[PDB]
Amino acid sequence: QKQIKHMMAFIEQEANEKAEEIDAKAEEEFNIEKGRLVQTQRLKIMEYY
Amino acid sequence: SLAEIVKKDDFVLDSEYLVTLLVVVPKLNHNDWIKQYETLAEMVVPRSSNVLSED
Amino acid sequence: QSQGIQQLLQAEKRAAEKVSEARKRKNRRLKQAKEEAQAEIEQYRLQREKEFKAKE
Repeated sequence: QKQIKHMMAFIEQEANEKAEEIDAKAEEEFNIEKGRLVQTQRLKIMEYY
Repeated sequence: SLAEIVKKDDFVLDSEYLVTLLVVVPKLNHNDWIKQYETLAEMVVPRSSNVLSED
Repeated sequence: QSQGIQQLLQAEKRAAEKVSEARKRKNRRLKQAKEEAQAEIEQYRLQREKEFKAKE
């Protein structure tokens, strides 16, 4: 019967959206990570010179 | 107690999005519950009943 | 069992796999952030090195 296709597609679409959230949240963390790293290292380089 | 009636193999278990559940129905209303099985709530698994005891 | 249950269990397997791909993409790309930072910080190091050599 047809409804099993919808029931799969529903949980599959939740998985699509959850994966896409984790893929967004990954890039958001990498922009914070570079912000922590590059400025601290630049400041250490400046304090050395 | 259901401990002599049911076993793990009788249920959908260990899942994120499906569950098997137990219902007791009057013997006279067996066919009424069969009419309702496909329809009583949304996102029920179609055509997958199983009687495990009768009294 | 009616077989559609097994297809839904496979849709759970694929659902877990999809979010696991995004976790794996995150775990791999975390080191790209460090490799990109390592490229930038060397530019400031070279600039201050050249400026120091100019003062010398």
